[PDB]
Amino acid sequence: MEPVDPRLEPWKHPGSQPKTACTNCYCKKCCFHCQVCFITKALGISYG
Amino acid sequence: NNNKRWYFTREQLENSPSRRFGVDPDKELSYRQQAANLLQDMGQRLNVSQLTINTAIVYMHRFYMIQSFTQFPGNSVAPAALFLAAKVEEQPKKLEHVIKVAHTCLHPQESLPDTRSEAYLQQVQDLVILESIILQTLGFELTIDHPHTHVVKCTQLVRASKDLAQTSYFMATNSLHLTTFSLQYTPPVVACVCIHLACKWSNWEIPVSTDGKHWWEYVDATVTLELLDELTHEFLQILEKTPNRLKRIWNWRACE
Amino acid sequence: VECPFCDEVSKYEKLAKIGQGTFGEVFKARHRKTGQKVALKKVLMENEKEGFPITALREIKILQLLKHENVVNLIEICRTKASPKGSIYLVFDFCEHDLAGLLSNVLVKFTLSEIKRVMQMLLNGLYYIHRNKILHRDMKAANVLITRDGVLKLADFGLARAFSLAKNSQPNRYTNRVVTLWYRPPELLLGERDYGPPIDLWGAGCIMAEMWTRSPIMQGNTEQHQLALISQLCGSITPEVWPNVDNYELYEKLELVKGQKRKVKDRLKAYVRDPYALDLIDKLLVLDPAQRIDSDDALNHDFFWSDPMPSDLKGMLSTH
Amino acid sequence: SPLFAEPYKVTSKEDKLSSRIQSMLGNYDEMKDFIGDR
Ligand SMILES: [Y+3]
Ligand SMILES: [Y+3]
Ligand SMILES: [Y+3]
Ligand SMILES: [Y+3]
Ligand SMILES: [Y+3]
Ligand SMILES: [Y+3]
Ligand SMILES: [Y+3]
Ligand SMILES: [Y+3]
Ligand SMILES: [Zn+2]
Ligand SMILES: [Zn+2]
Repeated sequence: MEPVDPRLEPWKHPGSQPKTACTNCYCKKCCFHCQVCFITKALGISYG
Repeated sequence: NNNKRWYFTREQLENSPSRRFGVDPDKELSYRQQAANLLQDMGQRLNVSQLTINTAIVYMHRFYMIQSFTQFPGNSVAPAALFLAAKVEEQPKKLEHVIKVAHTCLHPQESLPDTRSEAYLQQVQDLVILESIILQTLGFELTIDHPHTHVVKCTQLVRASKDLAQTSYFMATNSLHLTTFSLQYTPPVVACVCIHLACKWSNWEIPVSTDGKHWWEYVDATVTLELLDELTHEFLQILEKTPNRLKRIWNWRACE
Repeated sequence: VECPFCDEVSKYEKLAKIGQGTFGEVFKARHRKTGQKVALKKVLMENEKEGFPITALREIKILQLLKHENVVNLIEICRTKASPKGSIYLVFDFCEHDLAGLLSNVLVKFTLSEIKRVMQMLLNGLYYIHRNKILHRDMKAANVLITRDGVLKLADFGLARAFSLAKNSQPNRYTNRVVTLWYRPPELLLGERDYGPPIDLWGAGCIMAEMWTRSPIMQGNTEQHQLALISQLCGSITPEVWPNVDNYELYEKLELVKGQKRKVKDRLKAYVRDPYALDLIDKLLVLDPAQRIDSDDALNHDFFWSDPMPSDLKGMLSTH
Repeated sequence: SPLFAEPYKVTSKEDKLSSRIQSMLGNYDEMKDFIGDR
């Protein structure tokens, strides 16, 4: 969801943890919060 | 075939190990998506690179080409795969920390068994083991190439907008989650499909090159338009099969 | 449990044990069907802690990437059916000798021309591995292989890793304790954690001098001992020759080793003889890694363009 | 001169592929800014 410079060596990569906690809201906005939110909230897929 | 080892046609996928033990084609697709889901979730919690996640997602997709979902549950393999991917992508997390994060995601209410309990020390073993099994099943082929790489590179070469380039990378990640493209097409091609897809959502048209070649001809040689529309179609088919929620909360409100 | 891509080691017949390591460490073998001689290295797992040693995963990941003439070649990775434990084996193309043994044997002889090729092959291997952003980190005679046909190979990437071409941003924090004591560069002995290619090149120099001395030129017993020897040979480590070397937390520990004059060429004079040879060993054994010559420029040093030019290694390998 | 002109909006359409991807995720210009941190 957040592009990264391919040129960057692996260990130089940035964490995948979004910058803001994930809410309990299910709106257009929160549905695109991060990958996890998009997958679970927008599409409705879950591992539990 | 060593370069073709982990690539399968539609028919070949038509028959997987899982299928062998009576698992419906769709049933398997979900186990896959779900595994991606848990992998991404555990990944963000351990805060590893999205590179690590992508890698584990593939280790997982290839893994279930040999082993069955029946004998190895996604919720068991996922934590092992990620734990491995983390070492491969040079952002290693301690075994404990992964175990904890997994427990948290799979057992929200319960509490982390004492780091001395047999219940705990047991899974430390199970994980280490599933690890070596994962290694042996992938035939130690650890280096993975993802579409993301080619997506970024291309969006830059076509002066793609900021968010268009972002949407593009966003699809590349969805292709690893929602589809099996990583078992059917090479990254470069996937990347083209991801971009083609975004431009379709954003009405962005990439003009032909000042040398006459189409944009994708700068990503991979084998790609054609026909291919793009066909694969974009399948990706939509997959998207339309998820119990897609948005369609209902799609407009009403925002928040704070 | 299918394992279509991890053949069982059985396919190989253990012909003998290579060197005196552990019970089932390194083994010479023959493919029961092609008779192919291969070297079997077991992934030792006493580091039974965090699962499959990351350090191993690296070796393998790296070995499968580096495909160059002067780099040992990894054939496949075999296993041994497990039960109460499981083991993993790396199958390498078997290599006849190691530079350590050849130089050990008071019998083997090298012509300046022959040394020149050993060296040119070593540096060519390094240049390749380094151009693929890979640090060997375990340079030493014992890991420099030579085939029956006289081809050099860099071996044991068990301590190897990737490195970043980051002239750009943030400094890198790589593992400090690496490289056997006797072949360890000063930068590391001072605690450096932002090193790069130059560490392998310092080994390349310790090795090159060995071709003439027939034994490790600096054999410390402790890290401080090592530093002392290095000082006695390359000269005292001071900010004069090493811009900003003061900042090393560990430097403030060299206080008593401060008067040595660079005796490099002098101490190796009696052994090397050839001028250009004394020169490249001098440029490789440079204290400040930033001033230390690299693989590329070493490959263009006069020592590689002056009579006697490089000749194969048949002579040295003279039937045995 | 650059190798590629800049991407241009082609919103005059009868494109099933686009309609489809739209009905799934919503209008791009609306959602677009929520995607990700930046
Ligand atoms: Y279809
Ligand atoms: Y070693
Ligand atoms: Y002082
Ligand atoms: Y140079
Ligand atoms: Y513009
Ligand atoms: Y925007
Ligand atoms: Y944005
Ligand atoms: Y924005
Ligand atoms: Zn909301
Ligand atoms: Zn979220």
